[PDB]
Amino acid sequence: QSVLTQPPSASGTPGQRVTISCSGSSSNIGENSVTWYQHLSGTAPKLLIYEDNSRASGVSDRFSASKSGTSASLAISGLQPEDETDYYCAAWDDSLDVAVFGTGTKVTVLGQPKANPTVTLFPPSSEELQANKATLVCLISDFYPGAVTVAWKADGSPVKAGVETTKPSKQSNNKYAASSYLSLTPEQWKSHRSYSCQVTHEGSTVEKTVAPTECS
Amino acid sequence: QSVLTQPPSASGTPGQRVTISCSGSSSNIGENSVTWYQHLSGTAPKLLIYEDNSRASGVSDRFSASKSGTSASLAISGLQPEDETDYYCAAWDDSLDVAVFGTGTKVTVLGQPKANPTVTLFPPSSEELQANKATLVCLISDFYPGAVTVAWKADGSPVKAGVETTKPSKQSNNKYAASSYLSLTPEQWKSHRSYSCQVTHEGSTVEKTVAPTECS
Repeated sequence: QSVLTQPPSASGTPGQRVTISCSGSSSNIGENSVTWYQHLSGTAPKLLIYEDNSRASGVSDRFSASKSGTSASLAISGLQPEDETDYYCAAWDDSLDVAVFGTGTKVTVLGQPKANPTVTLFPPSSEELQANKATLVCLISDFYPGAVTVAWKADGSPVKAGVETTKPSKQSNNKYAASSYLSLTPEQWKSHRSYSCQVTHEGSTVEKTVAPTECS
Repeated sequence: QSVLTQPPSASGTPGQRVTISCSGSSSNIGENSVTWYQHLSGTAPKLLIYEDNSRASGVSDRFSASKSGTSASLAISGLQPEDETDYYCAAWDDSLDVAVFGTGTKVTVLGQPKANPTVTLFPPSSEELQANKATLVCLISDFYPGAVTVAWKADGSPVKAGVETTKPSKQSNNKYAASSYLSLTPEQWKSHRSYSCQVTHEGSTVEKTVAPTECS
């Protein structure tokens, strides 16, 4: 669907001042009031910032928001461990006239050298194609902090549906690891010219492409 | 949070029928339309119904809604195991002059069936080897419950060194997915006859095998 864009991750060293930005449009962010939440897995969308600029209750003087055009930003001014959570922004869309959401940002209290993903994409193998099935995999490893955004395109038009993306987990090296896969029909696969995976990580945006090649 | 009053939980079993309630005031539910969202801990809410009764694109017929008077009801007919998430109502508020959000309701699918994992083993891509590098991926998807035990074997013995295994995460269908990889020299790769990935899901075990190359 069409959402409000936010980086996968934002972060810095303790005490440091970080800020999660969030971009929308003409019809939402820049016409309505951005609301900001703190989420984390285990029922808790705790509202943080209402009416753009205003702080909820039990809301640390540490947080404050803004709003330029079609953009808004939440800056946590004094990074504490208690901050590493998911942050979400939301605005009303008078065009769709439904509440439009941010894709979330994870703030990590950066305890180690930032590292970018090593994106390795794989096409379906033969004894899989031989089995009438074709699955692609975007191994994503050696990265920190542990939050990435993955998109898949099939001929340049991006595939939304069928993509499954693991949740990063600290490897043996302390660095993170994730995989995202797409399940196709051997026809569905040999019915495109190229298949690309696209991981974005704090600033870096790698991307791999693939295309069918074997006794076709 | 707390504003558009929803039952805090609802329980079912695959195939029942559940109805999430949604209670307002005249200035919101009474007067504007109700919108419903589905939330998957760590995703970003996806629109489920709009204009009180209409389905966003790609929403099952299992879902229907109604604005009773000042309250609205979302109903899951033939309840499924991927229906297990949080649900939210929303409405514009005439006086407050803002969008009011529901307190949330989380469904539970009482006893999902056991599902044994799909193992897909993958050999180094030509193009990963085209740069002297070989990684092996055992993808292990659509399994339930979530615990697995992966094991590598290079020529029937436990090539257990250079292997990272993800911690299982719950996908879009409330069925897990995990994936493990083996990283070896393009030599070390070709240095074997068979490389097998082994998965023990609940006393069961499927082992998949891969041999260095073939097919023109």
